[PDB]
Amino acid sequence: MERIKELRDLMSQSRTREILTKTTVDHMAIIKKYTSGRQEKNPALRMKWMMAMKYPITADKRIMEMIPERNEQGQTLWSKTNDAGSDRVMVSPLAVTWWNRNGPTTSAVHYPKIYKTYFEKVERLKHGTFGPVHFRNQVKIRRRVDINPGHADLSAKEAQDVIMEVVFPNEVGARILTSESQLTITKEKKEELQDCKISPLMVAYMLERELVRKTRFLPVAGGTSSVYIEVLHLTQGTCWEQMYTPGGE
Amino acid sequence: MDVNPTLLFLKVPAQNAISTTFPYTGDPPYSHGTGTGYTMDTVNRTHQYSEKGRWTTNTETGAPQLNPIDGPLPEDNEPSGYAQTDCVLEAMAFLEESHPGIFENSCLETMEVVQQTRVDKLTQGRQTYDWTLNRNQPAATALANTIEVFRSNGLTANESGRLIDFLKDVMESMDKEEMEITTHFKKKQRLNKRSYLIRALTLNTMTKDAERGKLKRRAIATPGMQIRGFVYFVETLARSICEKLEQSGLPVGGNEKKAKLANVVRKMMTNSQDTELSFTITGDNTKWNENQNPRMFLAMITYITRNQPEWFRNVLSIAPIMFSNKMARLGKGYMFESKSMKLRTQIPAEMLASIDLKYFNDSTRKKIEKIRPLLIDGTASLSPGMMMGMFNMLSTVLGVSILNLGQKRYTKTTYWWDGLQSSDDFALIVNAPNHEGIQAGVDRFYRTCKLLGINMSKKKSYINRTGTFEFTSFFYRYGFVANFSMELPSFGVSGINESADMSIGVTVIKNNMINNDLGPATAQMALQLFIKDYRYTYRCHRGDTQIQTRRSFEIKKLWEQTRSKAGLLVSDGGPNLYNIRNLHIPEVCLKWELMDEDYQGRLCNPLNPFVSHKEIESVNNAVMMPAHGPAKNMEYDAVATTHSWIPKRNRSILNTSQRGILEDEQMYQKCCNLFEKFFPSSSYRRPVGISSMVEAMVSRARIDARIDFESGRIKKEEFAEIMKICSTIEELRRQ
Amino acid sequence: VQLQESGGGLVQAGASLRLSCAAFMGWFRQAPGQEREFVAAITYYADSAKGRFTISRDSAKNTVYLQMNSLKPEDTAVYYCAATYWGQGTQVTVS
Amino acid sequence: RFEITGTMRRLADQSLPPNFSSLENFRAYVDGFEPNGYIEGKLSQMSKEVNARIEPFLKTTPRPLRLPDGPPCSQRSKFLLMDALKLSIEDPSHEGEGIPLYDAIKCMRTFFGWKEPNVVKPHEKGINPNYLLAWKQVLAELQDIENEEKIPKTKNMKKTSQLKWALGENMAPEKVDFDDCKDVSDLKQYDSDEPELRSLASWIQSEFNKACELTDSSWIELDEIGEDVAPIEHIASMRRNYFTAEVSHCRATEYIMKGVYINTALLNASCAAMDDFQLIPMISKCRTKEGRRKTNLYGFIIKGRSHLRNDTDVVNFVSMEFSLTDPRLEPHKWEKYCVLEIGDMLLRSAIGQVSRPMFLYVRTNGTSKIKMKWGMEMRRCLLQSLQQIESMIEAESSVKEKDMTKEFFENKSETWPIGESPKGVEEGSIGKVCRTLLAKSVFNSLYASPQLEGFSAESRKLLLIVQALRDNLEPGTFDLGGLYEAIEECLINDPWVLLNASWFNSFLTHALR
RNA sequence: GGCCUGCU
RNA sequence: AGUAGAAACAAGGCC
Repeated sequence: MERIKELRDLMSQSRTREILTKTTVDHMAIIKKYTSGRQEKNPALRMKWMMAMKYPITADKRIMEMIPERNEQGQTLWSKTNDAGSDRVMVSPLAVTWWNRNGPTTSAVHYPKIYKTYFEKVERLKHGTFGPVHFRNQVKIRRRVDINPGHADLSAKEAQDVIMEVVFPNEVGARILTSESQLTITKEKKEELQDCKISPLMVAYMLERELVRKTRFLPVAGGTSSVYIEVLHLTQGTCWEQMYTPGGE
Repeated sequence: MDVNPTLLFLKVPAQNAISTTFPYTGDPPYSHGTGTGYTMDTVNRTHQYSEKGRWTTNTETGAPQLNPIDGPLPEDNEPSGYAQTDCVLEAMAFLEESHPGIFENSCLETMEVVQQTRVDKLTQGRQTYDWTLNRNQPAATALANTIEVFRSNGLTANESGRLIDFLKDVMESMDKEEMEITTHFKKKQRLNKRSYLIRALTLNTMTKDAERGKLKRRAIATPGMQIRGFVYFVETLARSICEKLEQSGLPVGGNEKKAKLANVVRKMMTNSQDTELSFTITGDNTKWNENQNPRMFLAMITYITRNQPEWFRNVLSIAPIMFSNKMARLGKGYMFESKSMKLRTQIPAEMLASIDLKYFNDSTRKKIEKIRPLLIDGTASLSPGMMMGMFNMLSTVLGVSILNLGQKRYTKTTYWWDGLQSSDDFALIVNAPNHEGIQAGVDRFYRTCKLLGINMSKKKSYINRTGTFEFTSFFYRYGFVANFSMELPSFGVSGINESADMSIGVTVIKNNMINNDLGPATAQMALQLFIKDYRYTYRCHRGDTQIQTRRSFEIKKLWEQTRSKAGLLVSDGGPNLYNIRNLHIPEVCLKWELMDEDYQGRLCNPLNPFVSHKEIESVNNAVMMPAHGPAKNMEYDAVATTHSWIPKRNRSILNTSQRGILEDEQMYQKCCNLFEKFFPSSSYRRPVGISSMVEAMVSRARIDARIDFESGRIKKEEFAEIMKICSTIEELRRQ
Repeated sequence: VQLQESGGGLVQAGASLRLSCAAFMGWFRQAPGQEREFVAAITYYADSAKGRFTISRDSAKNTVYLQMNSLKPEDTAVYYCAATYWGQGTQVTVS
Repeated sequence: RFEITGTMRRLADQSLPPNFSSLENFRAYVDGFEPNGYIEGKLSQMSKEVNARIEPFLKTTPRPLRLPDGPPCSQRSKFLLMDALKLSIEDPSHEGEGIPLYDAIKCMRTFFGWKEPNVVKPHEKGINPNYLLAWKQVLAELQDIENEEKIPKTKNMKKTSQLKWALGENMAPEKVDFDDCKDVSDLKQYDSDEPELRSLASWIQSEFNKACELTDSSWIELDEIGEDVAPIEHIASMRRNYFTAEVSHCRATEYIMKGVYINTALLNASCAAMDDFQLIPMISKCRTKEGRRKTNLYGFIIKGRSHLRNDTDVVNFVSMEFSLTDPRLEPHKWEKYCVLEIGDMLLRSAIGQVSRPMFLYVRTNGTSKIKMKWGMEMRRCLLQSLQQIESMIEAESSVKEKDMTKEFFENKSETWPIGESPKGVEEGSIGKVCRTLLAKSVFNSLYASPQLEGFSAESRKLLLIVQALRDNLEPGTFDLGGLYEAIEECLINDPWVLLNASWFNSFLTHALR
C-alpha cells in the first residue's frame, strides 16, 4: 500500500516525475552515486575536529519521534536541521548513548547466527590452548595463503548467485544453481535466516564473506592452515614462536 | 656529554635502525595556496627537455605541439625526451620474443573485458575534471552531467549501457558543430567545435599535499570523463601484460614486491660463479613522467595489438592520441596583496595570457613569459610528455622491456643485468667478470635507457656490491628489514566512525605485527595509546572516572544502570578487554557474552536511526590514504551497531551558486530509495535493463499486490485499490 | 610463573623480618616436622600469625611482601611464596 | 565496429613520429617492422660522453656537510621545554579528572611573593606594554572567577585592544576584486622566497641533552588492557613494564603530555568558541616518588578567533609561562618572546635559601588544524622509540635462544654509542638509548617542517652509502656532488634540522676510520 | 544591531 | 606583530 503511495506522491511533483520517466534502469547506479560530497582526504583530522561540535553525526528523520529533543538536564540530543544533500537530520553523539540506555530493545539472539565468521573466531579462540614460547630465529618466507577459514569452496561470482537466491529469491533471473553443494548451502542458510530482520544488504555481505574464498600473500613460518593464519600475529614473531592450537582442533 | 642519536649507527647497522631516520611523528608538509606556479614550471620543464624536437600547430585545436621523437641523439647526461621509434619497437619485439604469446593473450582478455564492460565502471573513481562546470567533481557526478549533456545534444547511444557505446558517443561528439551546456549563477551556453575539443582534451592541475620526503611541492593532474574510458581499457591491457612479467612490480602489493626482489637477487648472485662480480644499483629516474611521450605509448600499443581486430586497435589507440594533444589547465590562479592599501586580490589563472607582468616576481615573470606561447583558451598544450603517472602500467612495461633487453642473449658480451622496475624506481643487479665489465654493462644500460626517453637520476642513485640495496622504502640487507616508521601515521583513529575506528585500529596493529615485525610489547603499548586517544576523541571515557565532558553524563548513567559492566563497549564507556590474542576479533563479539540482554538489544537494534548502508561496496570498506603511497582501501571487520553512524557532510554548498545540486541529490536519493523498496536487490547487484523507472515500479506493484494477496496481508479491497492506483499513475505519466 | 623468595634468615625472638617474593599471591610455611601451613594471602591471615604479620604487594615491581614482626620460635619454618605456582621457599629461623 | 573518423582521425594523424603522414601508414610500418639491430647502430653512433661512470667511494671521499651562516637560530616551540616551572597542589585527581580553571587558581595560590610585573626583555618587534597589560588582565579575571559561586568549566575573556593586537585581529587584508584594484603600484604577489638563513646555536644541543634526562615524577599513566593469558603476553607485559619504568621519568614524556593536552584543549576551544577569546591554563598531572598524585600549572594560553576553514588556516594565541631562567644569558634564543619579571621563588637549598627571581615568558604564537591534530598524537613517539629498542632486543635474542630483556635492563653490561664528549664517544645503557630515541622522536614531532623531511631523506641516502662503505661492499656513486647539494639545500633556518646536520657531520668524522 | 557556512 | 615558507593564514559571502 504505502510504497506505491509515495510513488504516486513523487510522480505528483513535476521534477521527480521527469526524473522517474526519463531515467532508465541502467543509470540507476549513476544517479544513486550522484553527490556533491567529496571523499575526505584526511578523515582523522576532521573526525577529531567535527566531534568537538554539537550535532556532529547524522541520523534518519525517525529519530525525532523515538528520542526526546533533550535529556534530563537539557542537553540537546538531536536537531531538526537536515543534512546537506539528504533528508537525514544532524544529531549529537549523546543520542547514541541514550539509545543504549533507554532506547527500544529487541531480541538479538539471531545476530550470532548472522555474523557467523566473527562468532566462530571467538569460539575458536576461547577454547584454544597456549604453550611455551620458544626463542629462536624464524625464517619467515612469503607465501600465498587463504585467510578466510569458512570459505565453502566458492568464488565471488560463484557464491553471488547463491547469496541472491538465499536473500533475494525473486531477482535471481535466469540462473538456477546446478551444483548440489550450492543447493545444500541455500537450503541451510534459507531455513536458518528465514525471519531475520537485520538487513538484506548486510546479510548478503556477510554471506559473501563467509562463503567466498579469499587469498592474500603473507610472510609465514610454519602453520599454513586457515585456522592457524588468523592468529599468525600471535603465534609467529621475529625471534619467538608461540605454540597454539585453536579450539576447533 | 652531548647526546647524539646518529652515533648509534656506529654500532647498529644503518638498515637495522633505519626507522630512526623517518620523522613521521610530525605534521607532513602541506601546500597553502595556488598550484599555478608549479603547473607552469612543469609545463616549461617538460617542453625544454625536448627543445630540439620539431614544432607544429594542430589543425583542430590550433595549439602548438612539440614532437621530439626520432630527434637528435643526446650528447649530454641531462634529461632528454628524444625517444627513438625504431629502438622502442625493437625493445618491444625482443620483449615479445622472450615471452611469446604475451601480447596476443593479453589483447584477447582485454578484448573480452572491453566488449563486456559497462558504463557504471567509470563511477568507481575518485575526483575527475568535469568540463560541464570546469571543475573537479566526484566521478559519478561528472559522468552523470556528461551523459545528461550528451542526451540533450542528441548522443544517446550510451543508453545501450555499454562503455564502448559511451566512447562511440564521445568520439561522435568531437565532430559536432555546436554543443550546449548549462551554467548556474540557469543559462544555456553554446560551445563551438574547437572550444569543446579543448574542454575534452584538457586536464585540471592541483598541488599534492601530505607528501613526505622532499622540501619542494609538486603538481598533479586529473583528466576529464571523455578520456577515462580509453585510459581504463589501456590500463587493463597493461595490467594483463605486466601480470605475465615477473620483472614488473607495479600491479602487486608490498610483500609480493619483497618476495620478487629476494628471488631476483638470489637468482643473480647465486648463478654468478666465483669469477663473476655482482653489483646492485639502487636507481631512481629523474623526471620520469615529463620525459615519456604519449606518441611512444601509441607506438607500443599498436605494436602490441598487431594482428588483432581493427576496432580493438582503434579503441586502444584513441587514448594516446588524445594524450598527445592533451592540454593542462594552469590552476587556481594567483593571489596578490597590497600592504599600502591593505587589501588582497585573487586573479584566475585564465588571465595569465593577457595580464600584464608587473605584478609577478622575476621567477614567475619568466615562467609566464616562457609558457605564454603555448596558452590556448586559458590552458597550456602539454604534448611532449605525460603529466603525472596516468600511464603507470605502460611505463612499467617499457622499463621491464629495458630490463629484459639485457638477458645476456642481446648483450652479446660477458656482462649482463637484470632487476626489478616499478615506475620511477628500480633495482638493477648487474654481473660481469671484472669491474670493467660492470662499468661497461651499467654504461650500456644507461645509454639504452636514454634512447627510450628514460633518464636515471645520478644524484639519487648509487651502486654497491649485491646484498644491500633499497627499493621503495624497503631496505634489503641480506634479507628485508622492517621499518614500522612508514605505518606510524596509521596508528591513530582513522576517522570513519566509532566501531569502524576501533576495528581499523586493532586490525592495523595486527597487520603491522604480522608484516612490519612489530614487537609484542610495542603492540601492547600501541593498543593502550590507541585506546587512550580513541576515548579522548569520541568523549567516551571509562565511565568510572570523573572526567566531565559533553557525553560523560549519559555514559555514567548507562554505567550505573548496567549490572555486568565488563560487557560495555569502549564507545559506551566500558573497560577494554583487547590484547595481543584478541586483535583479530571485533569488539562487539568479544564482549557479546558479557553484555546485559537489555543493553545488547538496545545496541544491536536494526531499527536504529543511525546505521545507514548504501551499497555492497561501502559496507565495511574504508579508504585510508597511506603515507608515502597511493590511496588504498581496507576491509575492516565490524558488527553493525548503533555506533556505525556516518558523520556530517560539508554543508558549505548552501552559500554557492551550485546550490541546486543538493535538491537534485535529495530527489535522486528519494527515487533510489523508492526503487530499492521496489527492487530490494538494487544495492547488492546493480539493476540492468533499458526500461524506465516507473514502468518497472508500477508493474512490480501490480504483481506483488496480486501474489501477496494469493497469500498474505493484502485484501481484495486493497488489491483493487493498488491496481487502479497503478492505472492512475499510468495516466499521470501519460500527461 | 617463576618465583624467588628473599629476606629470610636467623632472627631474635620478638624481632622483625621482611620477606619478599619476586614473581593473586599467598604466603605459606612449612616447619621441618609437617606439611604446608597457610600464613597470609592477598587480605587474609591465619590465627597463629594475625596482628603480627602483614602481606602487601607492589604490582609495578611484581613483588609480594610479608612483613613479620614480634617473631616467635614457632614461626621457624621455610616460607614459600605461591601464585594462582610455588617458589622454592626462604628459611626463617627464630630463636 | 569502432571506427576512427572525422576530427578524431585528424588528431590521430598528428600524433605520429615526425616523418609519418597518417595512422594507416604508421600502423603498416609497425606491422612490417622486424628487429634488425637498430639499438646497436644508435648506441654506436651516440656520443660517448653519455655515460654512467662509477666514482669510487672511499674513506677520504665524503666531506662534512656545510651548515648555513647567519644570525643564530631562535626558538620555535609552542611552549617552554627546558625552562618550564611547575606550580603544584598535590591533589588526588587523575589526568583528565578535574576542572581546569579551579585547579589553575589553586595551584597559583600555592605560590607567595607576587610583585608588580615589569619589562625585563622586550619582544624587540611588538608592543611589550600590551603583554604586560594582558598578564595583569589574566590575573584580574582569574580573581574574578575565584570570587563567584562555581568556577566555570571554560572561561571567555574580554576583547580589549591589548589582545586584539596580541592575537592579530582585523589585520587580514580585506578581499576585493582585481577590476577595482589594478592601478595600485604596491599591488604585487605574496612574498615567496627562500626563508631567512640562520646558523646553528648551542642552546638546542643542551635542550636535547636535558630532554633525555630522568625526573622525579612519572609522566605516563597508561590505560588498561585485557588480562594476559598467554606466556608471550606475559613476556610482552614484562617488557612493557620495563620500558615504562625507564621512560616515564623522562622530560620527553612530560613534553609529550604537555603538547598533547595543550593542543587538545586548543583544538576543542577553537572548534567550540570560534569567535570569542578563551583562557586555558596549561595543566599536567604527574605522580611523585612517594606515590602521591600532583598537578602542575606551567601557565596560560589565550586562544583567539579560530574560524579555520582550510587545514593550513592559522589560529593565533598568546602563551604565558612561568620560569626561573634569566633571558639575559641567551637572548638570541628568545627573539620572538617578551619576558617580564613577575615574582620571586624560594626553593630549599643548603646555601641559605636562593630567593631566585621568577620571570614570565610571554609570546604570540600560532598553529593550524593539521598542526594541532599532529601535536595531539605525540604519544606515538613512545611507540617509535620503544619499537626500535624492542627490535634491538629481539634481534639480539635471535642469536642467543632466550629472552634477553631482563639482563639488558638490569646488568647494563652492553652499551651503545649515544653521544660524544670532549674525551671521546660515550656509551650508555639500553635505558639511555630508549630515552634518547624518545627525545629524538619528540623533537621531530615538535620541530616538524619540510626541511626536516628533505634532509632526512637526502641524508638517509648518504647514510646508506656510508654504511655500505663500512661494510666493505665497494660502494660507488654517479654524482655525489649532486647528492651533497640536495642535502645542503634543506638546511635553512630550522634549529632541529641544523642540529641533525651537525650530528651527521660528527658521525661522519667518527665513522670512516 | 539582526540571520547563514565552515573540505564545495 | 605572529604562524609559515616558493604561497598562504591572520574569517568568507549574502543583504
